[PDB]
Amino acid sequence: EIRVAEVADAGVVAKLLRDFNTEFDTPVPEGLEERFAQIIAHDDAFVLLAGDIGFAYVTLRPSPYYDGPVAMLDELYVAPAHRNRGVGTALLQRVFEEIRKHSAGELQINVDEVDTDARRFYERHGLTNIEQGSRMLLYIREL
Amino acid sequence: EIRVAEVADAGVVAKLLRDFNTEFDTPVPEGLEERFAQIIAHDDAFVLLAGDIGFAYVTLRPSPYYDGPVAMLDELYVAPAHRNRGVGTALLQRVFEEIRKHSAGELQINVDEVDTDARRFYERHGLTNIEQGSRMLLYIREL
Repeated sequence: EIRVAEVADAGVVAKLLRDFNTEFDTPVPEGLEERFAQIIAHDDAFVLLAGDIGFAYVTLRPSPYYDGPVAMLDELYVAPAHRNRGVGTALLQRVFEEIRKHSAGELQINVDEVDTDARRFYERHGLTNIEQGSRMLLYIREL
Repeated sequence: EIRVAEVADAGVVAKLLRDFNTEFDTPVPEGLEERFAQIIAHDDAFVLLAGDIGFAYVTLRPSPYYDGPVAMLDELYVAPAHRNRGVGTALLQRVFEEIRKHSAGELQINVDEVDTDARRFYERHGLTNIEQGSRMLLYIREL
């Protein structure tokens, strides 16, 4: 079942993030558990856990467009063996429920263009890459 | 010169965001000044002002990958008469300087695909849309 992670869940959340990066051949940094523990306790953010087979990491940040925050689904992951079983749907449905408690004006997610499975999942559940008749692109600089 | 906005600057910031949305036929919510006043008062966001003809709005949110926050350039705007004069470059350089004071691990910007001029501006100043050989997309749902 889906539940809101507590500080003591930081080890499981960090373990899942490590599998996410390992699956996609991405090096992971040290101290994931200690940082998740501090984030879950203090920051304007939360983690949802689907047992220990999936998680969603959501951050909340201010916007002049709404009284509430803008939510960002920074990480959404379901373990490969438990995919295509409604877990991702349940996690995302709970994300919308939780951010609605904060009166979040909008949910945002960054997605790779080549991840067609994830894009179709998000489009099937009400998210769009289109604003004002244009695709939206994410630009970054790692520092 | 370019300065960090204070709460007393919320009026000029809200006026510039209004002009930004007005120029691009984007709806403007009520209460921009009062929301900017509250947002500027707090520590997870800031506004850089280039006199009264340009601004940058940056939010900071936690990440498990860095001790510092992930920075997001949510708005970057220069008044039409003052464009192409290096004001945007100076604002973006100040953005990098300010977020470095927060030990920000990454800067993120959402850019419309059609805005080829802004895309070239960001690309000339160290921002990339490519990750592991794939373009990066933003998906949203307004709520």
